[PDB]
Amino acid sequence: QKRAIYPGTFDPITNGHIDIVTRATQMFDHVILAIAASPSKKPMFTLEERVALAQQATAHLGNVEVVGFSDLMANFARNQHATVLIRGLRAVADFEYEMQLAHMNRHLMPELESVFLMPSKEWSFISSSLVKEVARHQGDVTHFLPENVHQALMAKLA
Amino acid sequence: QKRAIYPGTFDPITNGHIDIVTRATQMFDHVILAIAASPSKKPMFTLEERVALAQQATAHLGNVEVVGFSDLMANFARNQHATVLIRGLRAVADFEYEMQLAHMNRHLMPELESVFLMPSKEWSFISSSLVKEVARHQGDVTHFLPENVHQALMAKLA
Amino acid sequence: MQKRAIYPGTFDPITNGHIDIVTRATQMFDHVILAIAASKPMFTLEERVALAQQATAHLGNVEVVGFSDLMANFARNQHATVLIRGLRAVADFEYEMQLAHMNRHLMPELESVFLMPSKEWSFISSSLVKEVARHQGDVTHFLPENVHQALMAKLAV
Amino acid sequence: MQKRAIYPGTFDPITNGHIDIVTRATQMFDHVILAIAASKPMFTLEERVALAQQATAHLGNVEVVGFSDLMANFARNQHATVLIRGLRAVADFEYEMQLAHMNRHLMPELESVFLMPSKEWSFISSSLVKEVARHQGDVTHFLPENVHQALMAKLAV
Amino acid sequence: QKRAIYPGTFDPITNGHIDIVTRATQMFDHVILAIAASPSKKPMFTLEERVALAQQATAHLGNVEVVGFSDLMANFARNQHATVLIRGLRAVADFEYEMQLAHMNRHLMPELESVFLMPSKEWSFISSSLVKEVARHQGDVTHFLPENVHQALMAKLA
Amino acid sequence: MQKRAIYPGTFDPITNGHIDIVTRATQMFDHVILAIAASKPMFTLEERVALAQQATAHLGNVEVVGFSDLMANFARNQHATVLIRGLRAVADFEYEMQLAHMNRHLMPELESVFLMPSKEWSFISSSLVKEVARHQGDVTHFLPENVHQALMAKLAV
Ligand SMILES: COc1ccc2[nH]c(C)cc2c1
Ligand SMILES: COc1ccc2[nH]c(C)cc2c1
Ligand SMILES: COc1ccc2[nH]c(C)cc2c1
Ligand SMILES: COc1ccc2[nH]c(C)cc2c1
Ligand SMILES: COc1ccc2[nH]c(C)cc2c1
Ligand SMILES: COc1ccc2[nH]c(C)cc2c1
Repeated sequence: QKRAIYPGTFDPITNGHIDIVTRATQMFDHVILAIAASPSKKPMFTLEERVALAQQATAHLGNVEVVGFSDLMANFARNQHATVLIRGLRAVADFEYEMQLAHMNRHLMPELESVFLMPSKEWSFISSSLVKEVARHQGDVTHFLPENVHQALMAKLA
Repeated sequence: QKRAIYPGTFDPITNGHIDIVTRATQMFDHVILAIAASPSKKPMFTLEERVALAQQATAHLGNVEVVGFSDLMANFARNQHATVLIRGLRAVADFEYEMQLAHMNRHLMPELESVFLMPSKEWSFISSSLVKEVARHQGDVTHFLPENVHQALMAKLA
Repeated sequence: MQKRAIYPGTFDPITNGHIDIVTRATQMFDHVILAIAASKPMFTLEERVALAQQATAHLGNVEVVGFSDLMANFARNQHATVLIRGLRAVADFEYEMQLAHMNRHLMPELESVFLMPSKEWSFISSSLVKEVARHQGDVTHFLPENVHQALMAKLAV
Repeated sequence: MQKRAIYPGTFDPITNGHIDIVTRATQMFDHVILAIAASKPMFTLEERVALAQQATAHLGNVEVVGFSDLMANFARNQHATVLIRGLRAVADFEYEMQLAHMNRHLMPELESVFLMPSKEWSFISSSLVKEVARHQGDVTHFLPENVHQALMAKLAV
Repeated sequence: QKRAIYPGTFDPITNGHIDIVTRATQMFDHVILAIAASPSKKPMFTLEERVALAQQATAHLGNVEVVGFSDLMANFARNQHATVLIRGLRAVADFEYEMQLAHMNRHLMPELESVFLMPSKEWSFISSSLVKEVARHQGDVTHFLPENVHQALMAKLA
Repeated sequence: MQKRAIYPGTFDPITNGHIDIVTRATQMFDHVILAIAASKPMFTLEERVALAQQATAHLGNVEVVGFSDLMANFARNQHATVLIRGLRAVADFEYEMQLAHMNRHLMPELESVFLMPSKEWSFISSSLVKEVARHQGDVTHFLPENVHQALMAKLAV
């Protein structure tokens, strides 16, 4: 049983995130989608909201477990008995900061291997931040979000 | 009549912005310099201030129209009957975020073509943020701003 | 208000990415010159011109021409005031900025405009397509039908 | 749950950076094929395979094989569903993203996975090592002992 | 007597900073480690705290002088009679912003030459921000900080 | 307190960007060696040295020398403790970081220092200048007078 963790702020989870976690489940026996509380980022949705949205959005994937956490990433991964940490790679600025995080996590937990997946071309130019920005100005983001997430984002901004 | 829109926060408009809008007017019949309210960015100048500064700074360009807006970019462009969106390209981090915005705008308004211009070497290393930072510490920024803007920035910080 | 734009490249061979860019250019400017450089291409200049002409024949305001001068020199003699460049990724951007500053030095009245291809074509180039096809990979999706036929014939011999 | 992964490259010659990557891969996947491309290398394909075999003999689930097809074609015929790529810096990232989208077009069932080397090996490549050694620089730290011996012999003649 | 200035926010000073300033002292007769007040960055440590930490962390380097400042960088460098400004280069996003700052400083003080040093591989993936983030979640950062700084960071977060 | 710095490159030919960098170096360090690598240049090593000498003769503390060893080996034998590199754009930065870590491995006592050229020269290189000039573009602004004369003569034949 190979266990992988897919951590992030997921504020909110997008179709880009869904693509990454789906490809993770095709590679590893069990995938933990781990939502960081991230108070420093002032998330639009609470951790409880983000967990519920991701749970509904991944219910069709049998080997996904959605969990919220505030611990240090490396500690949470060890405590989940994960040996693989999944991250999606979008742009150069993401890549460089991801290298930093990966080298720090390797110092904290050497047996946790960071692996990067590339999203579909369809999602390679979207982010949670960009979708929220469009929605803040009432633009149509139905294409970029799971149905349940779109409703919740519309409701939140209403 | 080809109509182009040059959107941005313009907080405040710099000589780099003046260079871009000038080259836009040499290419398209009518250029709308569109100032986004951008409350999330906490602009130093109000939208009304930024519009007045840009109006004075572009008065010598006959086919520039300065307008403020809070709508979604794509909607404002459609409502202005613009089919070209101008953006200046400065650095790598700008380029990647501009690609995101352009692909999102293309989803929202497919007939709005995003085109990028390269500023003069003189302005390729300045930004509104950098000029404000120098001025906050009382450094001489006369070279980087239109006369009216420099006065207003000096007055604002006084 | 009648702008002449030039879209230069080697187009060895022209891809759907090039077709995307030139199509966007024709919706923006009155006349677009698709300019094919004479200089070790897989296809000859005459082949590259003929392929590009057939692939753009449906665009009424495209003119396909070959050139061997410095691009700026040809643009000047063609009375172009707009230079079309497609931007795919960071790597192009950095090299295109260099070329844009050189071209502005050589011909100040030629404005470089950077267009963005569809996500569908943002990761391809003529060189990658040729390499994949040379090594028995499927590139049908990335090329006009006429180019695909010509590429298969070229690789068969 | 028994994943077959392929780690392709020219490995001319295999470095400690490659050893780092393939070692990480073997801790993640059941079987890893270290696939050496036939195509102007300093070492012949037979030399490169023998060097890589000796340098990975301690890894029980590594299989070193040569191939001359398109990488995706070989991966398909090997029933690999995971493609291992090492990421050193921004420059690789940009080119690897291109290749990853092409490989997904060619073989959708092959997932590209990017691994990160130790800081120790993040700035080296086979080409840089060869260039330094060719010009009388010390590269002992960057190579397996067997490769170091073979490189010295090659440069002596 | 060649005088160099190594400016930054140093919130807090890391082993990466120590590496850079050490290599600066091997190249120039006198190095001023200059700590910017940086109120816009909301530093975790006060300027007085950051100065004291850096002073203790560099006490073994005889030709380092630690000073705090709120002036414009170029003015402070001129007033220190420095003709070399040291900056460490970590990642692409740093590099581009450093080019901006260097070209602005060259406009403000042409005789102040900006020079960039590359940190050891050991520190090329750490930053003050990343260390603080790990420590906020109680992760072990002993490896990345001078002893006195680690204690102060532990105490601050306690 | 008497630092010896080396500024290595191919300088084929030396440009105003190189002159900018070496001038900045001489204002920082006591002695600067402009080191020209022997290795398919447009100008011979003897031409490149003579061109660089004339273009820097006004700088009293510059020494122009040719070398064929590994750059680090030559720097060691010259008792240089400072390595001068010019940084133009992101692309250089990424490759220079690689080289800097290799050079630190080869000669730990050689510190790499990166200088920034004027905005005027931030987009040029010897290769771009040669390519533009080869294709009948004006490069007078980017070169010392003596180099411009020599480049015209070289391209005439
Ligand atoms: C739970 O939230 C976080 C947020 C940022 C984080 N960075 C690292 C290294 C661990 C971590 C955990
Ligand atoms: C008027 O202000 C804005 C600010 C950011 C924006 N992003 C997009 C896609 C549209 C928009 C409008
Ligand atoms: C960016 O400007 C240029 C300069 C020279 C060029 N040659 C070709 C074939 C395309 C091109 C574009
Ligand atoms: C990223 O995918 C590829 C494609 C072709 C390839 N050839 C070799 C030798 C390695 C490789 C990797
Ligand atoms: C003392 O603090 C600062 C902070 C940012 C700064 N930028 C520039 C150009 C000078 C300066 C000084
Ligand atoms: C960055 O370090 C190096 C290494 C080898 C080098 N060769 C030449 C001609 C310049 C140079 C610089």
